[PDB]
Amino acid sequence: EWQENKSWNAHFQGVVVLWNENKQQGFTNNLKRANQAFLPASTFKIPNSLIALDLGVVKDEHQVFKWDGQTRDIATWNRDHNLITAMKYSVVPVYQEFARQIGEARMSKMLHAFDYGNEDISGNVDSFWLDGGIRISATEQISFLRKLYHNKLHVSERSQRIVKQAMLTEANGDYIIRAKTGYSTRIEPKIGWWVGWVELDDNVWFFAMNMDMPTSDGLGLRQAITKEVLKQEKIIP
Amino acid sequence: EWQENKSWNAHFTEHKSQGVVVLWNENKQQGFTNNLKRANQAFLPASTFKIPNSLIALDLGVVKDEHQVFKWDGQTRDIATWNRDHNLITAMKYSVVPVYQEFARQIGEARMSKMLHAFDYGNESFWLDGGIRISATEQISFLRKLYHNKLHVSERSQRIVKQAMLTEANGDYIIRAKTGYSTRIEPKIGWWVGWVELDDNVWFFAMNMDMPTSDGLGLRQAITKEVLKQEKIIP
Ligand SMILES: *C(=O)N1C[C@H](NOS(=O)(=O)O)CC[C@H]1C(N)=O
Ligand SMILES: *C(=O)N1C[C@H](NOS(=O)(=O)O)CC[C@H]1C(N)=O
Repeated sequence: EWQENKSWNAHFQGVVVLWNENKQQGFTNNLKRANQAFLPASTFKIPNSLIALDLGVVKDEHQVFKWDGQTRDIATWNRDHNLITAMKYSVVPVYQEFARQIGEARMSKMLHAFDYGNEDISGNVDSFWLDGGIRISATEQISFLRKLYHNKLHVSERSQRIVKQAMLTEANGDYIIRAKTGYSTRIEPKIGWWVGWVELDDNVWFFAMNMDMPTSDGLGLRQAITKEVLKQEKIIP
Repeated sequence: EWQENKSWNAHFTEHKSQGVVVLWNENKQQGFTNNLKRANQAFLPASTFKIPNSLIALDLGVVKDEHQVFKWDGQTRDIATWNRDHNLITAMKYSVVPVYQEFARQIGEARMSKMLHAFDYGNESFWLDGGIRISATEQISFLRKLYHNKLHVSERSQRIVKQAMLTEANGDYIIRAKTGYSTRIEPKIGWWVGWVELDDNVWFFAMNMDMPTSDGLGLRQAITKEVLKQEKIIP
């Protein structure tokens, strides 16, 4: 079952989707948007990373991808990266290289096995997640993460553990968050994503949210509105 | 290259205690401590032994994974959080001795001994009232092997124990570590060992300190972070 709970509309426009792993129930503020597919954008770094590691395009979390020297918009982009940092600073050029070397045939094969969204890579092999034909909703995101969480994707366990390490966002004595932000820019309607999960001592709560993002301004709200939902729901303090 | 820094003693002095922190700059392969002698004095590992113990239990299959549930034996102990079911993640977080005691009995003395020798861990419930001793400088040497997946256990066993050691993370650093409290033999001391991952570097640390009562326990982490701040490692 799924409860719709419109009170979180207050903290917003967009949708927040929770799955209670133990109880095996869901929660959202908009059943219908929860099922509306969008461009994944940088949340594509999760399955890109999984595929790059399983195929050995990436050796491990330590391998250095060296800055090509050309200076791009985001300053954190313009240095050397490994997988941990590339993922922290959402470094597109690193992941483009990954996509090229994966190739179009292996990429779609992998996406079909992951049952990822609409499973469709039309557009450029190095930007389809931004402006090609790929589409995934919040509930499709959760569904993918659930599998990632349990090591049941059709890639090695090792590859699964490394990406979840690279997904590390926050941890304290209350909870651990593993997640990835995204910001769909090239194609309407512009939207900001956050998806991942929060680990508790004796449960795990999966989450996917997106919201309208007409401006670069509101990016902080992806975390802040999701966290406000998590408190009202007393999942975190 | 080791460098002795007496200024850190004021972080100990400030709470009327004494102790050592040892720091290791992985990129530069340089160490730093406030007390060279105590750096290399060997103490009972106490709960920091949960590190090699966890590694060994996983590599052998005594623990199958971080979700395997170790149920409470129903005997009520005085850490309240121990009186519940646990997995590897929680048992490490709440430092749950009777789960780890089960691990050790199942590992057994032969296999334990030969695994610790392969780890080059310490000297040649023993971690708490008995035999094994290790120094803060040796904890770091052991942790560095772990960090690099260089121990004689599977890569997998090393990644699960590192996941289990996760203590703190934010946009500035990740800390993976383990606290300990040696209470049975003099001198009663507290420990915190582990490391800090930055974007560009990792800093390993190992600290111990006189701990006559459980009241100063918080100082293990606090004095350590006071030292990390002084050296511009965290904000
Ligand atoms: C991913 O969506 N992108 C890469 C980069 N980081 O976005 S994030 O803050 O959500 O991680 C900039 C936005 C976007 C892009 N323009 O490619
Ligand atoms: C380990 O040193 N111990 C188990 C438990 N944890 O304390 S910790 O926070 O220092 O790790 C209580 C004290 C100690 C013990 N007596 O075994």
